[PDB]
Amino acid sequence: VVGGTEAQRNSWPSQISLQYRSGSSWAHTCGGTLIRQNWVMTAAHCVDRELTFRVVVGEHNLNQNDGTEQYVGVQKIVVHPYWNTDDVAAGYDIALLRLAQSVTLNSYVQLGVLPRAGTILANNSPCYITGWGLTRTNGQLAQTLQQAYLPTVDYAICSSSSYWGSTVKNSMVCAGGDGVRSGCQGDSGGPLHCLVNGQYAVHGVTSFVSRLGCNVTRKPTVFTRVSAYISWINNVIASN
Ligand SMILES: [Ca+2]
Ligand SMILES: [Cl-]
Repeated sequence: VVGGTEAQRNSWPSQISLQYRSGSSWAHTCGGTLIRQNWVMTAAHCVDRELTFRVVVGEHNLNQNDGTEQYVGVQKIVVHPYWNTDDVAAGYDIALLRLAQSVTLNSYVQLGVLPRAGTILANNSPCYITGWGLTRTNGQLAQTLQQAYLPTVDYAICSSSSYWGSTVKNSMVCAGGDGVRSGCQGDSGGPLHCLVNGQYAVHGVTSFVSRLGCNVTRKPTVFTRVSAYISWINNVIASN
């Protein structure tokens, strides 16, 4: 997250860190949202590589013992069947991970609430992106979870020529684009949390930013629209 602030330890308890085995260590690569005690929602592009993955729930600082972490291996991966790694603009950037164990819930570990199917936020709806992604374009990952306030940009504006044009689809949510704050590499797969009727719900799965930079004016961060996949998610969990 570029232009973010440090999140309070218990603000976003559904946020997880998706990590891969690297030598004799683990490295964060993407975020995710805990949606069942044994299921995580992330971006399909985060699991394109055939690596060993684990999820960390109750994580706050990637480099220090928080005293709240639960480490769980990824036992099964179900990527959306229409995802194509060489066509992120087509959408479908979503995947579900079944965990080897069911995590224990507490104030640092809770399920993410999803929006009702088909819900579309009005332009300029207030949301926060959270993640440990780069804090500057071509920078480094954050040590502590960051949050940035990114208002939505509706489809009509987002798909206009000066914004994302034909790249953005109605199956995506755009947010931000002020040139100061945004998601960045390493935030992919994580949540876009938006307050609706007094409750936050996870409306987006971070998918992509501009090749010209994370924080670029009129290139809002683009997320997979969770509300376009409610039936898909329910169907995967029920058959797995
Ligand atoms: Ca930690
Ligand atoms: Cl949360």
